[PDB]
Amino acid sequence: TRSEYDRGVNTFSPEGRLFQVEYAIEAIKLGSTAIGIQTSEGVCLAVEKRITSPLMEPSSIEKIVEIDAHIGCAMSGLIADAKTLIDKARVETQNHWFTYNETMTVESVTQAVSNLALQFGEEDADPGAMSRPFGVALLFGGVDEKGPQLFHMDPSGTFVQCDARAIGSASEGAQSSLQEVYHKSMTLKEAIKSSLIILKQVMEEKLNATNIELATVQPGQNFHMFTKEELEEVIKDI
Amino acid sequence: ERGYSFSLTTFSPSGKLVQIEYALAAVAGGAPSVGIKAANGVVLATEKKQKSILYDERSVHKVEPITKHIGLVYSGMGPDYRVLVHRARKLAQQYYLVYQEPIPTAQLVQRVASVMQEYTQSGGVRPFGVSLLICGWNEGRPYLFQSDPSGAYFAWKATAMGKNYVNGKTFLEKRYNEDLELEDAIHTAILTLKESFEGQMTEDNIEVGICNEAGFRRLTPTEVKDYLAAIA
Amino acid sequence: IGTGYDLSASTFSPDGRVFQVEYAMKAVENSSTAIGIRCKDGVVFGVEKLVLSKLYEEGSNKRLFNVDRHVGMAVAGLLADARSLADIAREEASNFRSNFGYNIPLKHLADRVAMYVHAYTLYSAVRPFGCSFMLGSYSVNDGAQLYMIDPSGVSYGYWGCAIGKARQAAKTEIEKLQMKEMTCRDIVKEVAKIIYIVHDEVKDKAFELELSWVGELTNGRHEIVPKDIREEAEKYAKESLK
Amino acid sequence: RSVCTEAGMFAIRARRKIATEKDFLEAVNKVIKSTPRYMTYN
Amino acid sequence: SYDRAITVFSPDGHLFQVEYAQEAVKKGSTAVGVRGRDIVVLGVEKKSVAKLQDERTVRKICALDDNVCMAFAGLTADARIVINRARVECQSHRLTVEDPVTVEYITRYIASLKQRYTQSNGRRPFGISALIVGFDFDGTPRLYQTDPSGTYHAWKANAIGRGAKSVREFLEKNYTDEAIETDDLTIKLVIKALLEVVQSGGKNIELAVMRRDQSLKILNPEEIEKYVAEIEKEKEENE
Amino acid sequence: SAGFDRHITIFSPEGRLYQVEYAFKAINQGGLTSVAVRGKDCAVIVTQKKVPDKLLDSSTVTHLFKITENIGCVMTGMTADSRSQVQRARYEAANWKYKYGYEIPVDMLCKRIADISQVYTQNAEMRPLGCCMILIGIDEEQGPQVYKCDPAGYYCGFKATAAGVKQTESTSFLEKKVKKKFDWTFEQTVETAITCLSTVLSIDFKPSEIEVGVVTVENPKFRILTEAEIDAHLVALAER
Amino acid sequence: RYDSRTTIFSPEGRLYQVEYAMEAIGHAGTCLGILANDGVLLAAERRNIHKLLDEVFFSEKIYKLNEDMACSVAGITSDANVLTNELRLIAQRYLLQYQEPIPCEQLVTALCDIKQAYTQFGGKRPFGVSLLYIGWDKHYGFQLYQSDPSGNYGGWKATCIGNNSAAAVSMLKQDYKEGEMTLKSALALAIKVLNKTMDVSKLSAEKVEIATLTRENGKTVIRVLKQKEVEQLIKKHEEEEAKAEREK
Amino acid sequence: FRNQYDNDVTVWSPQGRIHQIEYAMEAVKQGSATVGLKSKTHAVLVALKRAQSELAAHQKKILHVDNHIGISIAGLTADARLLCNFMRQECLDSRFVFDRPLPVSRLVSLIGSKTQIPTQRYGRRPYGVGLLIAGYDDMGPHIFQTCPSANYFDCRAMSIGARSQSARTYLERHMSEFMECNLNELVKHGLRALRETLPAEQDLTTKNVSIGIVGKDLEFTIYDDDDVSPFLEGLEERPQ
Amino acid sequence: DLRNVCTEAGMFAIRADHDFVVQEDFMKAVRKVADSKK
Amino acid sequence: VDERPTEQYSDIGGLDKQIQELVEAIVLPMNHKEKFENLGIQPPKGVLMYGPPGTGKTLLARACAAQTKATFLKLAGPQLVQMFIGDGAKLVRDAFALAKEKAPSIIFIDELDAIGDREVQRTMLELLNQLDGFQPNTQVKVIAATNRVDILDPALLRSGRLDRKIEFPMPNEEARARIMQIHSRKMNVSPDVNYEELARCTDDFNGAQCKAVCVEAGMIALRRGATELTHEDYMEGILEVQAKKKANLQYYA
Ligand SMILES: Nc1ncnc2c1ncn2[C@@H]1O[C@H](COP(=O)(O)OP(=O)(O)O)[C@@H](O)[C@H]1O
Repeated sequence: TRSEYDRGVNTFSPEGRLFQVEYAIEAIKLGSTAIGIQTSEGVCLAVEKRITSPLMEPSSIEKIVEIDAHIGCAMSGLIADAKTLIDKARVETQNHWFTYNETMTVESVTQAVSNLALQFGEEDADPGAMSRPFGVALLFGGVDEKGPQLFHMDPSGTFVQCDARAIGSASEGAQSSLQEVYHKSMTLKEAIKSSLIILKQVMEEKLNATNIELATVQPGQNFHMFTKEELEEVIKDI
Repeated sequence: ERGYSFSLTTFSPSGKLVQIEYALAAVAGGAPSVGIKAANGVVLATEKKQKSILYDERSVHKVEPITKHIGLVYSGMGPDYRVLVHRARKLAQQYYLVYQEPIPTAQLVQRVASVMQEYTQSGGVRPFGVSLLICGWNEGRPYLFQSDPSGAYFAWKATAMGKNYVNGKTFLEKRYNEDLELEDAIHTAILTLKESFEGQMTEDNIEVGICNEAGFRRLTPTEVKDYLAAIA
Repeated sequence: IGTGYDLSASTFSPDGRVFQVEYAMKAVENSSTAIGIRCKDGVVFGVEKLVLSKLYEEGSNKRLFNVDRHVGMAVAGLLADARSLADIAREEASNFRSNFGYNIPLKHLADRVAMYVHAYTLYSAVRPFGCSFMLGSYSVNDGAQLYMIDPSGVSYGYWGCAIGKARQAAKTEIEKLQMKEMTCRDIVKEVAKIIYIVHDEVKDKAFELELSWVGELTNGRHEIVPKDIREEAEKYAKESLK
Repeated sequence: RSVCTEAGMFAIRARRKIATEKDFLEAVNKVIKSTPRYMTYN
Repeated sequence: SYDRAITVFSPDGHLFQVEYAQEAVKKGSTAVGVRGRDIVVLGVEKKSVAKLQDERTVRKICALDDNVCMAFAGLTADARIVINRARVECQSHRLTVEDPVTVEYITRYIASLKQRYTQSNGRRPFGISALIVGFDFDGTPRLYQTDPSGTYHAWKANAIGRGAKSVREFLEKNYTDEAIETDDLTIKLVIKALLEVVQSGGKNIELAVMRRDQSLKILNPEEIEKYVAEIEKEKEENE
Repeated sequence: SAGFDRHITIFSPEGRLYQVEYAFKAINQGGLTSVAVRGKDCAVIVTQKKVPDKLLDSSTVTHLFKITENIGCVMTGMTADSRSQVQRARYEAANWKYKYGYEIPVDMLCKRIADISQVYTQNAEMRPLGCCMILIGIDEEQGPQVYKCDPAGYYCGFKATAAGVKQTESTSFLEKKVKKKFDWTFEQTVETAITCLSTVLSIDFKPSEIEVGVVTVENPKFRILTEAEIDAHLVALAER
Repeated sequence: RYDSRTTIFSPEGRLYQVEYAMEAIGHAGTCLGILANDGVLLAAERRNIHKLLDEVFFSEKIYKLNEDMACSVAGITSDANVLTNELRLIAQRYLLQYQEPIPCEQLVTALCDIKQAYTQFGGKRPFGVSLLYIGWDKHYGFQLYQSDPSGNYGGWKATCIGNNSAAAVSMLKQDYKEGEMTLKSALALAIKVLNKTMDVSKLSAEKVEIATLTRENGKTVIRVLKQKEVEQLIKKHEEEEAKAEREK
Repeated sequence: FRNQYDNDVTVWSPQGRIHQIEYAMEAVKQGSATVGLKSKTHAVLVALKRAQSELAAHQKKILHVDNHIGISIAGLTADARLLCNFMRQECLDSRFVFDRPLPVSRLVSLIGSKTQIPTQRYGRRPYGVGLLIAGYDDMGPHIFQTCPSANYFDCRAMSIGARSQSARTYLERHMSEFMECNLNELVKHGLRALRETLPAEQDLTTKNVSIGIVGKDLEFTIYDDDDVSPFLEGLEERPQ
Repeated sequence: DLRNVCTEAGMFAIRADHDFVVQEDFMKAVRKVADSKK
Repeated sequence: VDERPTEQYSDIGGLDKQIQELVEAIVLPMNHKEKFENLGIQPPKGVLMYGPPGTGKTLLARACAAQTKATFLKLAGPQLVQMFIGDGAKLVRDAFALAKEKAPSIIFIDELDAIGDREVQRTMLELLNQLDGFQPNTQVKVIAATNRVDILDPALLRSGRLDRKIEFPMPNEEARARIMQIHSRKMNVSPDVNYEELARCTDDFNGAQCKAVCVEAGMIALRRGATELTHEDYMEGILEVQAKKKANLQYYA
């Protein structure tokens, strides 16, 4: 009888598992696949658009968003929950830039975002906050003093440094592929080719301009989201 | 229908709140009380019968004055009636303080009905299990009102709630006349108590209070005994 | 069995009893045994502390707190509940000192802490403190008192009492002991031997004995039994238990 | 196995001797599941 | 179970209360909005008043500000509340920054308000869907759709309410670049989309049009018959 | 029919609050019994004492307390609830003394504590303090008063009252005594109370199992009957 | 099921507590209002006059809110009183803030916003009260609005709410000549509606509660029909009915 | 269901247990293993890093809260991180107001007081995190194990997490030496315990282990794959 | 409970192997029965 | 019936006091019923035990049935709560009735049972008024094992019905060792193993858990490649037991 421990986040199972947090974890599997890879030359983020209607404006679907010029984001989960998470991430980045007048590292960014998360079971929610776990998984990538850096954020608030992490409806298959196709000194161009290969292999529909949003961050340039023509150039090779 | 008889903030699919009706049922199980509006004044009566004559009847009173001209009587719980008395006294004194004028009984009934209904707003607090009878005299006119646990308030020429309220109401509608006099009003109220009193009302077994142009006064036991002897 | 009425501490039973308090009673009864005895010029305390693993340091989970400089603290039940109760009692004693300017009488401190633990009994959003604790003190102008306060919130004065799984056994074994005459010296040995007999070796073994006292022998100050007195008490326990 | 059978039937429906991936997609859309997941999740 | 709790995830990771609130929009009335090169239009299906209801206060299309309009579907009272809050926020934003509110900002505010109304117990989600239309002060045609879940999306021509799927397919099959070349072509498109579901024509149809910053006038009941007459003339022209 | 006995704030059909009666039974759950009797100018309260073992300090197991210097109190039921109730009563009495500048009458003190209990029984945020209360005292122009308060918030004046497990039988015996219409001098009030307890328990108690408190007009201070005086009273009764 | 606190959504999307608040109005007394060319009126049924009600009152169902405002109530008495007090409060607040009598639309929207807030959130039972606001303004002359426990409202020229409200409104719409009714014709129509909708062969003036709002000489006057006036009106209608039946 | 007594920490089982507290206790058995040892003048924290996948970095289990006191977490990440922030704030407050390090005993006492509140009152879920606490103060090193039941133990060593019983038995067996070790010997015993809880097919690699050491003159420093290389260079081979 | 007291006294009689009962036997029997009652 | 239960008290271990009580409560009065009627009192018509699940309550019942060669009936406790209204004087009476002709007999109640909610009331009314209507010579006895002491009916826990009460405690440490030993005498286990260490590693383990320990230890002794003569297998078995599945659960630090 798991049902009594199902209701509510403040209930411990006989196995000690947080079942509602587990359900928030599984709610990621309803989001479109997002793939991020860590390379010495930078980090690339590739996502699946899952366009409902050809009439929809593609720019509205924000799988990849800019937290700061030096950092990038990729998302998989509830759009609303993410939007709040992204706004908090940007606000905290600007708070760091105000107080310390420096570009805050992506590890500290994911630390602060996780601080906003994992707060569902807290009494500080009296003014108003989330009484349920956030149901969106975050893929943070960027460049900092430690070179390029990629971090994946767990809806429970856990973050880990991942050389190549895939989140979304197809986390298992894309992660299994990245397990054997990833290599440490892999160049940024071949990394982006590998990411697009995995996305093509795992996508439900065929690969085109409107099925993927691509982002890249390298130590030289700032956050760059691949425009249409750049997408065509990178997708003709594959 | 059972799942909707447990909360005060959920509507039954067919009708309305059931906890209000259950509080009204608690009211109906209380000590019988009657109130009669005469031409010149108003009288209200209730029975103080309780076992164990050890009980000091003078200690508590079921008929209390709100101000110099307003009196009230309940039929139901005692402690809820006491709380209602305190609240009504507070409202009357607040009205007096702001307007520097004795509070008209109609406004008092509206305010006390609002007070009782404010306990029916939300769950976790129960409605008062007490129905009030408000007697008053102002503007050359005697007033008689009944306040409900639901917050509904209405006027009454002559009514009787509590235990055996239906027979009391039938007797009153068979006896009450608009041209009644105060003394005959008290006689009718005492007889209405008597017909279901079960135990030969004494001077202290019943408690009555009268209100007229000379304000509201709870009758002393001597006058109650005199009226009982006159009725016999 | 009281099903349907024991889910909260603000709901009575058809018999008219709050079952949450009785379950806290049972929790205390399923815990270690601690005893205390009030001598002519002070009180002494004894605890059967079970070392659950040899890995724990000696003195781990100190069960004999000191609420005030002159007030003892012997507890049984849940160690976390006991620590919270000791902390709130310390806060109460500090507030009494700050407001009234003198040491809190043991009867008044017991009354206040019992009031608090009762206040944690009659709500529904909180749970009764599942631990029974002892209170002991010695004042030159007041005397020596001993108080046992259980999760029920009751605070009775005991000549010398015990709490734990060996409640009744320690009651019988302490009854034959005559109590009112001697001082701490001729009562620490008795406390040690009573604790050593009530403890069962075949099941629930590996326990260590710790004692504390307050009195004029330590200038009305609660403190642990000194090492020399502790070891001579242990030797008396060994020779008496044969 | 029912999904594979339905993919075969879908291929038969278009009178094609070879079943395509689209036929398997439609078969799994029919058997499995016997806007809500596309407008709030993404 | 997992359905009667707003902030409880189902085992398959669904907030079923939010989805039920979303589905409550489908029980409303059809409302389609199309944006063109210089015009944005709001076509809704107007319920036929029986004999006594005043159409003046059955407002389905309401203007949040001089540069934004919106049509809702799903719950009149919740709609009224969100409309009042949206205009209050538009005025407050113009107070804070002195420039007129862009369609994106007001849409984001509405979505955030509905979201914050669907993140705690004791707060029923706003069971309406909104079609935000208008022009930014730079003069760009933007249309937005807000979901009861608290999310928003950019649509070139979307439909909400009952039968919104059929109107969606109609727009998919009929939204072309040349179909919005002139204002009359956009009007023809939106009227055809409406008649796809409300086939009677004439009445049961309300249109509001927005050209470049003119303080939109809803098409009064004197040219809607004229516009549907032109639609029928074209309809017999091509067939 | 049933199932409405779970929440204090829930009205059952036929308008019956079960939880209040459940608290009333929790009063008897204490296992003790007390009686109070009032004379022309005296008021005596006496309660039974049960001591499981000599291990307890008999001086701290008292069941009757002192609210103010001239108002006494005795209670039965859950003893922790009783101590909380006397603490609240002392608070209320001193606060009344502060606010109005004169000693709290017994009737008003009982009224206010019953109002507190009613507020507890009206909202579902409390357990309604399942312990009975009996107060005694002297008021000018009225004489002695004996007042009883219950968890329901009901308070009344009593010429003679009781509480505990033997409520009904003690009340019947007190009825039999009161219907004889006798003056009830101080010694005879104490005698009648002790006889009530003895007959209702059929124990013929030793003098060490009872505590007595009396208030008289000549001694308005609530005096707790010490061991010597209770010994005198009850041994004289035994011989008388 | 999904019949718990009002802040719940049925899978089909229905707000069942709000629906029950809707259907609860059918238990209330029947009240109707009709819009005439040069006046408006509110006709209400006194469902509870047993033998001994003092009738110390101006109107139970009809409640005056402002020198230009009047409305009839239909629902639980407590929610009725609370809503009427809030109506007076908001009307006087608007008068204080703007130094102008509050428009009917604005006041009705304020009350309906309050009612929606009572079903939008908080775990509070919605006001089971339906209202019929009567008033005049410079903006739209004479207006009639019918409220709703759900927090909705509508502008009507003829509307009946209470028991047998469906049949009453059906026959009313069958027998309403818009734009060509004076106060007298509206009164006769209201009397006929109350006759056909109440469970009495010959309804008495006591069971009928009628208040008329009319703007004349710069100011709007709200008056309830006196006992003699309402008796004359009902007797005129019964002789009209007698003439109709003898002619047939 | 007879297990309706495990839904919140505010209900007792009829056997006198808080089943939800026990579930919180067992929750930390789901975390990875971690052991700690202490010498005369040095306390060590060695934890078994776990990775979600071999393609991502290992989860950090040793957290630095102050120069003299450091902790190791084993349980839910959220509660462990919240407790870490609370300890950091408490230590900073101590350094600000008293200019002295918080004694480890006082810090663990405050930890227990803080995590007892969820145990007692409805609302916050009990902190389901087992913590190994190691620091320095006047009376030398200490290692403290904070159980999720708001109970803590002063221990010479302890192992919390998955398959911790084997490590506990290893420490019981080698008890007689821990006190008299230097840095290398105690680190070696800790690594052997972590190898004991590790299964046969796995071994303590540089990425799999993390070391935290505090001492009299050496501040609490966390060691990683390159930093644990010298500590593993002297390691003996697994006794397989 | 009283018949239980008697039967338990009879049972106590054969724990110490008597063919009869004693007064202390009745005391300990009623003690055990009272504890079972609690 | 399972008439041959094949026990000799060498199967039950760590319950010496318990089996002594069982013997003195059932079979000692059975053979000295004469000394009972000399006292003028009736023999105990039914024993009772209680304890955590898997502590050997059924094994001791089977052992008593073996040493007394008495017919065994394994009446279930949770099964009887269902089967509609009728599992009172239709199955319980059926269980008792025809057992009395092949009557060296010991009928056996098992896991506690509930000792809307009216069917269990009827079940226990049938129990009390059928067990109380017992046999004079008491040639058939009842043993009424349960699982907890929380729920007790005084009408059953009184004299006659269920007065003889035996507590089954959790095996402490050496009882754990004894259980391990007993469940490992049929495997060719070398003296190289150390049962005492396994016993001190069996904290919280209760009875049948140790049997599962032995079984799993043998299973992996096969898994190691049929490597007989091993104690490391006992160690790993102590680690896995019921918790053999290893969660691999994320969001745990
Ligand atoms: N002391 C013991 N010695 C040997 N085996 C035991 C012991 N206790 C329990 N067992 C094992 O546990 C099982 C019996 O469990 P038991 O407690 O009788 O069942 P239940 O709890 O379902 O009534 C048997 O397989 C038996 O071998």
